[PDB]
Amino acid sequence: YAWNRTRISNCVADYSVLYNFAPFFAFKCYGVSPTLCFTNVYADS
Amino acid sequence: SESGVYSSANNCTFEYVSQPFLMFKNLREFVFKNIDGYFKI
Repeated sequence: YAWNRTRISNCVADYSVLYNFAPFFAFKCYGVSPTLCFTNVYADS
Repeated sequence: SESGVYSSANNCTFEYVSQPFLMFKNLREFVFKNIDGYFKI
């Protein structure tokens, strides 16, 4: 679970930087692929 | 001259620091209210 960082804390979440981070082969969203206020992020890896 | 020791804390969800920076005597009045989840001072 690589630490389950709770990303949300409080802050502006800019998701477009993720395309700049690395080339990807998968990005499967069950919500909205072009990305809202969600209160919690609960990121893990 | 010195006091205050905290025993412990965990499961922290929020931190905010020094909104006005400031925080021959003065009366210091405060109003604390909790409306729809927002705590106002």
